[PDB]
Amino acid sequence: PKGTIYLTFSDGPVNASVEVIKVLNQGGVKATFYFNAWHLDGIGDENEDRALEALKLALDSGHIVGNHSYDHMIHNCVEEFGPTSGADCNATGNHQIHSYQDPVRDAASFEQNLITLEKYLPTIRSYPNYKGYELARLPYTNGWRVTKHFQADGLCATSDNLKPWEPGYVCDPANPSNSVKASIQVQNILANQGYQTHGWDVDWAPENWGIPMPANSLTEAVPFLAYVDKALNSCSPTTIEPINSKTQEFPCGTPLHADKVIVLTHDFLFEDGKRGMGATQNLPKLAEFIRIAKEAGYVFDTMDNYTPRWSVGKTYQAGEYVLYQGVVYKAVISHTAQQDWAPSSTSSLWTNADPATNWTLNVSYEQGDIVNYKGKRYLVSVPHVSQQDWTPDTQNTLFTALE
Amino acid sequence: PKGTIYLTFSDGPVNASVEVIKVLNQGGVKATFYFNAWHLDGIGDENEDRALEALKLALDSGHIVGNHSYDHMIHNCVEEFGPTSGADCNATGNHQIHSYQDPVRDAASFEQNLITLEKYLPTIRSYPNYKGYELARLPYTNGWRVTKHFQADGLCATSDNLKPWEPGYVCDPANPSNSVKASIQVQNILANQGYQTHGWDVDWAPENWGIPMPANSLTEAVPFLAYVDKALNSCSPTTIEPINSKTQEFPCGTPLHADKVIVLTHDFLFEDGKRGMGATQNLPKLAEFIRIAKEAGYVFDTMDNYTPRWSVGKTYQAGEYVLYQGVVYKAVISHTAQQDWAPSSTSSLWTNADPATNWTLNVSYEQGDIVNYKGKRYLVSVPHVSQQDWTPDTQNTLFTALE
Ligand SMILES: CC(=O)N[C@@H]1[C@@H](O)[C@H](O[C@@H]2O[C@H](CO)[C@@H](O)[C@H](O)[C@H]2NC(C)=O)[C@@H](CO)O[C@H]1O
Ligand SMILES: [Ca+2]
Ligand SMILES: [Ca+2]
Ligand SMILES: [Ca+2]
Ligand SMILES: [Cl-]
Ligand SMILES: [Zn+2]
Ligand SMILES: [Zn+2]
Repeated sequence: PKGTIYLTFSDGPVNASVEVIKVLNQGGVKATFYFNAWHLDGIGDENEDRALEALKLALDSGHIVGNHSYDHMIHNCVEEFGPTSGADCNATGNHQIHSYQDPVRDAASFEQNLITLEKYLPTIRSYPNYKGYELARLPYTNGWRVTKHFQADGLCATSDNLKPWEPGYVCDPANPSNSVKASIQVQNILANQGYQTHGWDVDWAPENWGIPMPANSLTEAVPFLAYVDKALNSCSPTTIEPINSKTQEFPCGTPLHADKVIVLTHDFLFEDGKRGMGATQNLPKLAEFIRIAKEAGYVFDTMDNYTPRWSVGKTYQAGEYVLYQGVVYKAVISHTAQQDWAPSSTSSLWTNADPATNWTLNVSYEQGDIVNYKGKRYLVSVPHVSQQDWTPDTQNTLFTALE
Repeated sequence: PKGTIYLTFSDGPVNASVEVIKVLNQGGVKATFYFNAWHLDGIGDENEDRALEALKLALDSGHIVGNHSYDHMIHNCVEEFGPTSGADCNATGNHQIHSYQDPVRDAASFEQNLITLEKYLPTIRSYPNYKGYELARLPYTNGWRVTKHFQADGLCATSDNLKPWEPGYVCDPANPSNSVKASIQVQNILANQGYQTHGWDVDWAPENWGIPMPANSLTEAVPFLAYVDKALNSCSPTTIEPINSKTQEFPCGTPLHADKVIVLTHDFLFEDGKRGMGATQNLPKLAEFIRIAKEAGYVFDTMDNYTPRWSVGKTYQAGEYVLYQGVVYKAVISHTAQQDWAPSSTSSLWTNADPATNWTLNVSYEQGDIVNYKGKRYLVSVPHVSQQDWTPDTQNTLFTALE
C-alpha cells in the first residue's frame, strides 16, 4: 500500500450520520466516529431525531466509536448549561473562547458521554467496536497522547479572548492561553484513565466559511486526494492551517506515524440544511474520494488499529509499538510473537508505553521522567523498569519526591 | 493461618470513618471501604464535613476503596432526587423498598460515584489502593459476581411493599420482587464493565435494621470472634439471618471462598449520636476484636486480594483461579508460572473467567451459557474456547441466536 488513511468523523451522531455511514459501507471502508452524546438528548442544536438510529447503524456496520465528550465543551461557552446552550453558543460563535476552564470538570465530560451512550444503547458494550473508554479526541484541539514518547499538544487551539482571525489576535506557543493549559491537563487526566487521544493531519472542510452555503465548498475528491498525497510523511500537524489547528511540537518522523494520514471531517457537512447542500454535493465527494484513494494504492483503517494490534506470528523489532488489550507496549528485543508470549505487566519481551503520568508497572523509566504516586510527584533518579515492589514512596533511591 | 478475615466497612466516608481508620491503623490491619460519594457533596444526611479528610486518610493509610454507588440508591426512595432526599428517606425509613427500579440508571450511579470521587480528590487514580472501578458491592444486597461460576444473588434483599421486619412480609426467592430482579440486572451490567462484586458472611450489626438505637446493640468482641469461627467454611451466606441478608444460591464449598470470612459493618455504627453511643461502645470492640483474632491465628486482608494475584514461580493446578490486571483467569493445565507466559486473551495456559455475560475472547463456554454480542443474545449450543474468528454472529454451529 502507498499508505493508510484513517477517516475520522467528529461531532455526531446526527441525522446526517446515517447516509454518511451508508456511503462508507457502500465503499467497503470502516471509519472512526468521535461522538458527542448530547445529540441523543436533543439539545445539540442539530437535526438529531435519528441520533440513536445512527449510533446503532455505525456500530452494527462495524465502525469504531470513540469519545469526543458529552457536550463538546459548550458548558464553558455559556453561563449556565441547559437545553438552549448549543444554540446560544452557535449564536455568539464563542466555541473557541474559554473552551477549557476547570480541567477536572472538563475531563468528567468524557465520562458523562459514556454514561449517556450506555443509557440510550444499553447493549453498546456488547460491541467490540465500541471504543468509547479507550479512544478520545479533545474538542477544538489537535492534541495527541499515543505513547509515552508520542505526545504533543495544540498550543494555540483555544483562546482567552480573541478568535484566530480577529485583529490583535496573537498566539504564543511558548506561553499558551489558560484555555490551552487547561486542555493540556484534560489530556493528562484522560491518559491516566487509560485513554489514547489523537489529532489529525488534514481537515476535510469547507474551503470558504464566508458564504451562506459553506458546506458546498467542501474540497472536491480529486484535490482532496492531492492534499492527502502531500500530507503523507510530511508532518502535517506542524504545517497545517489555520494556526489553532496546529500541533507545534509534533514528533516529525516518529515511527508510528510513518505512511499514515489521519483525516478529520464532520458528519454535519453532509446534510442539506443551514450550512448548505451537504448531502446533495458532499455525499458524492466522499464516495468518489474513497474510490480514487483505493485506486491510488491507499487502504483505509480505523483508530483502534492506528497503534497496530499485537498479532500472533508477527515478528517485531526492538523499539516497535503495539496495542494489546487497549494498552500500548514497546518491544524490548526483536522476536517473533507466539500465543503464550503476549505483552503484559510482567513480560520481559515488552514494556508498557502508555502515554500516562501515574506510576505504572513494567515501564522503562528514564532519569528525569516525572511520575505521580499516592498524591505526590516524583522525579526518576535512576533509569529502571518499574515492578510491583519498587513503589516511589518506598524507593527513595529510584525516585526523588518533589513539592 | 486459621483463616483470612476481610474487614469491610460500608456507607462512608463520614466523620465516624476517621476514628475507625485510626483503630485499624493502631491494630496493624488493612480493610476495604465501600464508599458512597454523596457524603462528599454534603447531602447524605450524616455528620460528614470531614468526608474528604476520611477519604484521604483511608487512602494514605493503605486501605482499599471500593464502589458502593453515588447515593446508596436513595434516588429510588424519593420522587425527585435532590439535596434533602437523604433526610426524606431517613424519615420514611423506606430504603429497602423499591430500592432498585431502572437497572441502567441504577448502575450509572456507580459511575457517578467515581466522577465525584475523582472531583473531590483529583489525584485519586495515582493510588493503587483505589479500586473504585474494579470492586463494588450493591446497596442492601448480599450479591456476588466473582467468577464465571461463582455468582449468586440476594433474592430477598429488597422488596416491592413491606420491609422484611414488618408483620405480613413474605419473600419467595423463586418469584423475586421487581426490586430484586432489577438489582440482578445491575450486577450483570457492572460485571460487563469489568467489576467484581462481593457480599459478606457475617454482619456486625443490630438484629435487623428496624431495631431502635442500632449502634447500641452490636455484639461484643469475644462472641463476635466466635461467630467468625462458626462462619469459616460453613457457607454463611445461606444460613445468615435476617432473610434479606441471605444469598440463597451461594456456591457452598466454592474454592475461592475456602478458609475466608468477609465481615460487613458500617462506619456510622461507630459514632456517638442519633443511632446510639457507637464511638464509646464499639470502637473498643473493634480494637479488641482485631487483637484477639490475630491471637487466635487469623490474618486480615483486603478485597483486592480476595481472588489471589497471579504469581511468577507459583505452581498451579488445573481449575485454579487467579486475578491478573483486574481480570479473573482459570488454569487450563497444571503448570509452574513463568515470567513471559502470563494469563491473557491468547494464553494457552489460562482462560478468561470474569463473571460477565458479554461475549469475550479466550473464555471456556459451556452449553446453556448465554452471551451478548453486538446487541443480540446467543445460547452456547456447543462447548468451546472462544477466539477471534468464532464470533457468535458467524458461528451458527457453536451459537444459537435467541428470539
Ligand atoms: C451493605 C448495605 O447496603 N447495608 C444496608 C445499610 O446501608 C442500610 O442503612 C441505611 O443506610 C442509608 C445509606 O447510608 C442511611 O442513609 C440510613 O440512615 C441507614 N439506616 C439506618 C437505620 O441507619 C440498612 C437500612 O435499610 O440496610 C442495610 O441492608
Ligand atoms: Ca471506566
Ligand atoms: Ca488504553
Ligand atoms: Ca475486573
Ligand atoms: Cl482456586
Ligand atoms: Zn468537534
Ligand atoms: Zn450500604
